[PDB]
Amino acid sequence: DIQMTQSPSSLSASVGDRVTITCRASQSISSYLNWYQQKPGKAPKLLIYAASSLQSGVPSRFSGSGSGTDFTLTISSLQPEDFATYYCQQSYTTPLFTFGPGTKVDIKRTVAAPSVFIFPPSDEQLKSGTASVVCLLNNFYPREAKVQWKVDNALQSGNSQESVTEQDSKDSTYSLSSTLTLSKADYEKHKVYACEVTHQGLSSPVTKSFNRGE
Amino acid sequence: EVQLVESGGGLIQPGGSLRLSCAASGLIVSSNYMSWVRQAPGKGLEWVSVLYAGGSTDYAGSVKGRFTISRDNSKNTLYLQMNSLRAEDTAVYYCARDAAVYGIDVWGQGTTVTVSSASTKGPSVFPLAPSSGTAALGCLVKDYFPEPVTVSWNSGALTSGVHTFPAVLQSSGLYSLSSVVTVPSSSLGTQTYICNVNHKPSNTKVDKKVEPKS
Amino acid sequence: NLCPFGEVFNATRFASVYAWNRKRISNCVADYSVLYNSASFSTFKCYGVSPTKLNDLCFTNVYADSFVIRGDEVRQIAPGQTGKIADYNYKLPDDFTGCVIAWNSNNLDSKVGGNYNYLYRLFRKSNLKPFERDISTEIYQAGSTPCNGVEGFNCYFPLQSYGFQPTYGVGYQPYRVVVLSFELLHAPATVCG
Repeated sequence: DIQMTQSPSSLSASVGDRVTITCRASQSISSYLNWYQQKPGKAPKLLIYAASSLQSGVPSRFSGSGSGTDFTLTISSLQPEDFATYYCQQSYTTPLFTFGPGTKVDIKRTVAAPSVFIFPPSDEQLKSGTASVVCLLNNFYPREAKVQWKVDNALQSGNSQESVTEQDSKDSTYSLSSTLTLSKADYEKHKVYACEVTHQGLSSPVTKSFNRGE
Repeated sequence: EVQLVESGGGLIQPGGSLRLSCAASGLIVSSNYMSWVRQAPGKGLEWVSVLYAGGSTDYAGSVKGRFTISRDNSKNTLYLQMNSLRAEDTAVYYCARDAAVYGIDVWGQGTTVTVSSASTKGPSVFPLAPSSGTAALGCLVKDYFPEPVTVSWNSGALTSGVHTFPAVLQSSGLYSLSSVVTVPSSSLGTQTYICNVNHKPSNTKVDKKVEPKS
Repeated sequence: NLCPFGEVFNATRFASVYAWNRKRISNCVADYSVLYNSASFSTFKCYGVSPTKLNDLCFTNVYADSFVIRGDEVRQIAPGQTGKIADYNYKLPDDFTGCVIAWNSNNLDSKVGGNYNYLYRLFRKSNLKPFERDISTEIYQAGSTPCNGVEGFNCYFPLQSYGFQPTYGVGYQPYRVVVLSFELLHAPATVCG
């Protein structure tokens, strides 16, 4: 079986840039390799077939190249409509095709550190028996950020979920929230709830926190 | 034009059945490799089953035995019978024409299949209270099913700095999102902030006032 | 005289699967254990017969088909198989009687740069019948508007190349296949042991 891989998982570019996505097949597939574009909420769009042929109706700033294990997709001058996610697909073993994992191209922007806020659980929610603690990371770039819950300094593992916005229409930044979900019984046997965030735009990690009941 | 029109998705309980339909216009199903491909939330493209022009079938290992692809040449329509559905069959389902070395050039529009044992349920709306330049506040919209829920702030008079996050699916099978906004600290005493939640599947409408805590 | 199995198994060229070669064996004697006591074949399945008993039997005619396919694809040279080779290039009947002999030909049929001599039909409107041989090279009409010998949308060239180097995976390398068919008719049997 042939496994496909994609160079950088995500890359940033400005309009008018020259962008290069790579793709690698886990075994030589000659030139049976196609490239696809996908924007959120819509179906994929064929860009390149047979490694380097341009699909009908696709702008000529798109082009492919490669044979064997390694392939490249180039966009000569990135247009604003090209910010999207790009997948490769091999057709050596047609019709049992495997897809690459994707490359997201977002909008480059200067680096911006997140504003971090920690939100205790409301006392409404504490009646129902659950406690939700929320960590907000607001208006940061680039998308790579890591959140770490500590409870009374013990790092938490399997009890948090995260969500991130699309890149802002006018900031070009991201915002992220992380939610720690505890039982009320468990919530109340501990004192210090803390949010440790690390991001490229911060000197050293930032920590917001609160003491339960203060 | 050439178009693959899909239909038949929806909610279904685990163990249920569902029949997807793909009506072709501009190509002959009987003459093509017709594939079903699905894409789970936040994942990539996965091949499901295929219908050779000659009549052979093949299926993904994970659906082998529960799904059966077929067609009706009179109606020029591709089908997929989905029996014994599990939670992980939840994905957007695409029909597509596989032209092999020439690429998967014709894609359907998507039809969404949610397999769940959750009861439909209106959300709880808890306040993410501001604490002690700029303050952040918000609403936790917890435990609603199915999707989706819409949020706004002071009935649409408040749109600057608003972030409504994508919903997450909790281990309980209910969804949950938060919506935050950044406003000037100085307005906390004076300005009223109310979030307006709407969940049409359960005919639930909530407004919740977010104050500083005492 | 005995049977020219050496001029089919050891022949310099082999055919593409879509245009598979066939040889009609007649009025000779054939030692088959010399084939199964060669130890040089990766595949040697016999159907409706046992290879050892084979030198004891007589047939009116024996047919040797031969062609190249890919490794994962020898699975399809069996009764009751589906896939682009067995559907669209070479089909065995459900009641086949004979032997499917395959071996690794990566040493001879896969050169650097590409061995684009070996082809296979990739597009066909319907499944082959057993022992059918499709050689047409028409443009394939995937739509309702005819192609008129021009490649383009809905208009595909039906054969595609393998591209075999001597540097590959496992079942993506070239295999030479020989299918022996045993026919017994109400006619003087001419191939014996």
